[PDB]
Amino acid sequence: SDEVRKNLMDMFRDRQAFSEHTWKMLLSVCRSWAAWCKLNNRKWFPAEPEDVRDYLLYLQARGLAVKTIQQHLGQLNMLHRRSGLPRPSDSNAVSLVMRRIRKENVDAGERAKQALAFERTDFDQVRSLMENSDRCQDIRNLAFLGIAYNTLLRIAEIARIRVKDISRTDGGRMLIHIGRTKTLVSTAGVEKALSLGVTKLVERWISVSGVADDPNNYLFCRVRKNGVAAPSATSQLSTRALEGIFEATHRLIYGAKDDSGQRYLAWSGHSARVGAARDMARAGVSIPEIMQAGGWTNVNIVMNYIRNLDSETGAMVRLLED
Amino acid sequence: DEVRKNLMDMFRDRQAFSEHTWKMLLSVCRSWAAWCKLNNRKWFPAEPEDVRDYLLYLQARGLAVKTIQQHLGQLNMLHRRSGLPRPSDSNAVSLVMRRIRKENVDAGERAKQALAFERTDFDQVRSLMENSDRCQDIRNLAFLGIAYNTLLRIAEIARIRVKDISRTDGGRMLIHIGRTKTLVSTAGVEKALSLGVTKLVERWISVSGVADDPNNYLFCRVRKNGVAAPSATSQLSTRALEGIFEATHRLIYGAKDDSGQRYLAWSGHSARVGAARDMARAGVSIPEIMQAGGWTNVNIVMNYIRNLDSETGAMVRLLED
Amino acid sequence: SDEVRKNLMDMFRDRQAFSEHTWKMLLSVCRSWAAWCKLNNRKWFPAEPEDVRDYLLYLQARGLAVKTIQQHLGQLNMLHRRSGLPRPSDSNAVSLVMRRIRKENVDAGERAKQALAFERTDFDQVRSLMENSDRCQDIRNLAFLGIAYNTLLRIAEIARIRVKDISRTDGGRMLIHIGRTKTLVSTAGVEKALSLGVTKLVERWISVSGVADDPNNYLFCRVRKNGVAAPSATSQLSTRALEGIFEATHRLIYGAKDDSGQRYLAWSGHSARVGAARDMARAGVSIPEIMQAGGWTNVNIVMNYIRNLDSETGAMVRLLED
Amino acid sequence: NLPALPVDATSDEVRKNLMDMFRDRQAFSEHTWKMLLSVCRSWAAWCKLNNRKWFPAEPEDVRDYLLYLQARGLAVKTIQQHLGQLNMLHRRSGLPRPSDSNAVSLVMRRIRKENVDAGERAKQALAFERTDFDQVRSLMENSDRCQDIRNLAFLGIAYNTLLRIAEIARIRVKDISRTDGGRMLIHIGRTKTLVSTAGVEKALSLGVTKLVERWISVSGVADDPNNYLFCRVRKNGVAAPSATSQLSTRALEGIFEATHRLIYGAKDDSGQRYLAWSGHSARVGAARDMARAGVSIPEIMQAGGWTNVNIVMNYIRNLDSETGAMVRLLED
DNA sequence: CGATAACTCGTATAA
DNA sequence: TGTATGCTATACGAAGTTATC
DNA sequence: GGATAACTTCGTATAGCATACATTATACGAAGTTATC
DNA sequence: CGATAACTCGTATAA
DNA sequence: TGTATGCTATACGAAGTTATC
DNA sequence: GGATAACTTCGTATAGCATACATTATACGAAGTTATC
Ligand SMILES: [Mg+2]
Ligand SMILES: [Mg+2]
Ligand SMILES: [Mg+2]
Ligand SMILES: [Mg+2]
Ligand SMILES: [Mg+2]
Ligand SMILES: [Mg+2]
Ligand SMILES: [Mg+2]
Repeated sequence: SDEVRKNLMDMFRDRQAFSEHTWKMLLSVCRSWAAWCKLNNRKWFPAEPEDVRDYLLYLQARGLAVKTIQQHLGQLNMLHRRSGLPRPSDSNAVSLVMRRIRKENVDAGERAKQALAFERTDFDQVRSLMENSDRCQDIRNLAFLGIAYNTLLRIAEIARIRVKDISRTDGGRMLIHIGRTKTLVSTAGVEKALSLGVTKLVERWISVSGVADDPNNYLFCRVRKNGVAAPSATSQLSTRALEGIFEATHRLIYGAKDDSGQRYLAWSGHSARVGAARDMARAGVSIPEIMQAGGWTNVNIVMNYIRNLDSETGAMVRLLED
Repeated sequence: DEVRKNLMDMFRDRQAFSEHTWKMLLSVCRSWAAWCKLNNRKWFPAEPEDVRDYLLYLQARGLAVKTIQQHLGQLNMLHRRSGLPRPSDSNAVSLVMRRIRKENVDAGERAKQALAFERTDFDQVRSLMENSDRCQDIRNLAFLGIAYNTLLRIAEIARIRVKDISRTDGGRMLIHIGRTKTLVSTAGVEKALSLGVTKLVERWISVSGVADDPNNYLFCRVRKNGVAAPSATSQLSTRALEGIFEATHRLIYGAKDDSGQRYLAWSGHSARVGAARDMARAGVSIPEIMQAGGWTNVNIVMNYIRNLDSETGAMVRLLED
Repeated sequence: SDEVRKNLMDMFRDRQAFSEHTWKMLLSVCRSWAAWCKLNNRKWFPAEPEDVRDYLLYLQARGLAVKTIQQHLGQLNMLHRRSGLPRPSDSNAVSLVMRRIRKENVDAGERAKQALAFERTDFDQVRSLMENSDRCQDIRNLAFLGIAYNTLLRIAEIARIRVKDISRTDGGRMLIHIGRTKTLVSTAGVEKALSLGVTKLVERWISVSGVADDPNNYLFCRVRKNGVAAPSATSQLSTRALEGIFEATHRLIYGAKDDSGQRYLAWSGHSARVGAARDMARAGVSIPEIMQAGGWTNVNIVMNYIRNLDSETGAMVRLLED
Repeated sequence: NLPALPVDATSDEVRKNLMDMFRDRQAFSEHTWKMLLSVCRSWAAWCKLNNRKWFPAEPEDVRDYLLYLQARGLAVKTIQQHLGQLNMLHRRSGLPRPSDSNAVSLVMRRIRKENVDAGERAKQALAFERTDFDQVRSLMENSDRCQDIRNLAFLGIAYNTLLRIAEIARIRVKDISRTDGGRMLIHIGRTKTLVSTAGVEKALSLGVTKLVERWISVSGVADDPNNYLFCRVRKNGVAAPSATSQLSTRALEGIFEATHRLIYGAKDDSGQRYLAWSGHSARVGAARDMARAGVSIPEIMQAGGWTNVNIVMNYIRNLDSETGAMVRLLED
């Protein structure tokens, strides 16, 4: 069609309207839908309802996670709607098998995993264990954790903090100003305040590294084997790295992780996030207050992030034991 | 013509719904059809004008609002899954439905909920049944101890099975809740019996000896003698477990009226409702509660504790200062 | 047209799918529109932009309130859309004129009046002054006024309260149950609980009048010259009545409604709502707690119910004088 | 008024509609027409300079144009303003609007993102809090210059009532009444909305009254009740009452600028906005003072006329009373 | 009986 | 009274006015 | 005549909000209507 | 001059 | 990462069952 | 033999609760890169 090739053409020219992470996944599900589609002798676009339904099932057979099967059907979907042609999920065949796959796989004993938690308990420990270090590497990481725990920001949002983004409350606490996050991109921003405790842990790392040199510097940066922080203002620390700072401080206190190859065996990016999220509910904070700390818009999600207490647990058990 | 194809695919993957949905899908299609041949109307495809006369009918028969909607609901799905117009996209249907809802709620119809099986009740049922011996009066006190200690649905309480059970060095059981019923389980992946409730559950495990095979289901049938008949193929039915509540409630307040009101005696939910209500009384924050049960909206939990003294209101607090 | 005679029919057919006063007012408008339409030689249906406009213009001349003209324009649009036609407020002309008529009025001086407040301080007065009487109607009127300011319910709702609707908390506080209000209609409904002191003034009138001999008995009912009750289950006390009860009680203390033809010169239906709303505001109750105490689902209405403290006022004044 | 809805360009009924919108012009705010005209004017010149057709607008061009503004360095709220007016021009004349088409829509979304990442961020008024009133008051309360007396009256009334500046330049004497307590009370007719969410009267404190009464008896504005409360004052320190001409908003914004220039000195040399008090400084200030002294968000919002928490919060966001919950936990 | 306390209708305006 | 982005103010540098130094 | 305090007007850049939609309630003086007195 | 500390990319899966 | 509404699950009188009493 | 106790299985009437839609982000092992030891 003329129109379909213009709609598509329109999109690529403004591809940056979408998240780079969206492109990465569109191209991956695309080349993966193309491969199969070829080694089966089928047309890959516009996608025929029946052929996709098949594909989805091959993905079930491959033993892939539900949510991965989704994302695939999902990117095939955007690719179309954006082209202005009806989507695969617009046919009963795709629409249903998808639910089936979501049903079958659920009972086979499959649910969604979620990051190991990094709670206050753990903060106090790691803090007191590296509180007294004098090394740049440590001084930093003990500041990256306090922020992550206190502000509940995602790791990417943190890699982005620039020094000119920090200001102070009158009483002393710090204030980071966050602009773009996973679900809000505006000029009004939002101010996430650290505490007095963490404020000092950032402060120590600020001087000990020297980044307050150019306000346009990113607050966090590399520290090479020689122990010297190498500030910058064009390249930020990869998320892969902050992810690393987690794994490490757990391969510190508890060393070597399993040979299971299972996911979330040690701390990762979301840990502090789900961590504080727990400690709050447990401390009895209101629903709205938890929503602000997290940056969530509805009970629906806050509610998700809770899997809660276990050992003796809490709630009922604490109630039964008079 | 084409619809017949949609219909076959609609079936090819019948797996896409709960066995429990199909039941009502047929149960209603059955009823709709019955009404059609008796008044002279084609039951499929449905024509608004007709559906409307049918809906206004279920009102007369006295069926409650929330039901008329399940009828209408089901009808819709039947047409949508077939390239066809639902009946609710028609101007006449949606028009009467509003008529009916306002007419019924106005005529004084009301929605009810389970009778609450609070702690006060678990304590009074623990006594007279505590020092029993009968291989049943044991299984019953253990099932109840669980229903209140986990706000697990009666259906999940069936599927539980030995393997699933394990222990915490605290000395309290901890039922692994494998095979949830939602991809993202807002309820845990591990419920944990208290201290007493554990002990009470152990008793029934030895006596019944479901223990042997781990695939066996924790609870089971118990014949007129007083002996457990373990098994790992058939689970102790939903109906069964409901009755267990029905009994205990008959054993303390006699039997039901002559009337037909529902919730005249504890049923499956009784457990949760009580649990909820009590945590409220204590001081547990709504999120903790919402989580302990496994809830996601919040109205439903407020629905339960709406009549406590704490959740009275702000004007009250203002008048009593 | 042919269809339009159907749509209009279906409509009149299940006319019970709309409120009483919706239809009441719909006709009343077509009866003003049809009028002006005859005497001016203009078709009345389908209404032509210009015509509607000339009319909306007329009403502004006849001195009507913005809010009123808006009702006329509104009813006119329901009839057209509900019958399958484009709305007259769909034409660049009707809408711009409607927007103009407001702007001009507001910019002149017009503003929207609101019920005279019946604060917590008006309760206490009306109480020690009727608290001791033994009359059959002074006992009623004081419960109503109690349930009114205490529950915030709208009079039409109050009228509908049947005895089988009341239940009790263990603390012993009546707890009325409403199911149909201006904003929502369902089987779930909400449960307004009364204070202790006020649940008492009800436990009274229930007895003294004994409307409690048949459940399906409206908690509130007429009194007669002789001071005798008069229960029912097929006749609710008139809303027009409850509006009276307020005036009366206002007379009782402030004399006679001065003659100025103006509205809100003495207590009326909403006087309890605006009242309570304002007291809570002052007292310092939160937004989500006020919203709930009045059946509102959004900050922008609670806010709409306030035109706070006069004279020495509050806030800024209190703030500067301290 | 408009650019030049063409002899052959404005084709058909876009002429009908357009005529209509102009017939009922009083339907939009004066300040709205000002922008609409200003945007067409501005789009029109880029179209001449760049050789494009100015109306109806073609997407591919509106897009090239929005990417231009971005480059000129304009802000995102400014670019949406341009797109917005252009949209009305079209919709209010019958044609299908820009950003009703894939290209404009997408570009716009892209412009927004890019800009935020370059860390562009909104500024708000510099607060005129209560400790500023006090400092500014302990200084000009000893002056007898008639100007000063006027200004101090204004600053007082401004902080005390949280009224917009345009709203103040309309308060006319006949509007000032008295309270049994001896403190003025300003009725505020000619409000801003059918439903005046802020009130129908504002009461001045006892002290802010002493401050306004001394301007009233030195200017002589009482001579004619219809007179505006505030007015000019010339080279010679002499008042000049009127009932037809109100003081401009520009001038009130000037009283704020100068009152800041007085205490803190000449203004910094960059071109940044909000480097000295402006018309919103008091509303913003008062908002913070109320928060700091424990006042319910409803009570605050009504004091200002706000109706959307999202705003009065953007003022008191960096207060300590709002540091959040995770800070309360971490802090034993 | 007729005079009265105590209570359906249309238009205007707020929720 | 609840659900849908689009109108409507202020910011401020600079140029144009008008009565007093 | 000029120079100049103190404005008013302008025009473009940006912050701050406010209403259309689609019903559903109340306000209130006037008739109309029961059972008491 | 290696050896080593400390940091792109493709698929899978959560938010 | 959020939610109106479209699927899921319990309620329960009553009929079949299958081992004990 | 005949009468339960204790259950399964039904069908319809009602409560309860959670998803499709459209992006945007994190998990993590392997491979690559650059100062420094
Ligand atoms: Mg999907
Ligand atoms: Mg302007
Ligand atoms: Mg200051
Ligand atoms: Mg000045
Ligand atoms: Mg300053
Ligand atoms: Mg000058
Ligand atoms: Mg994949």
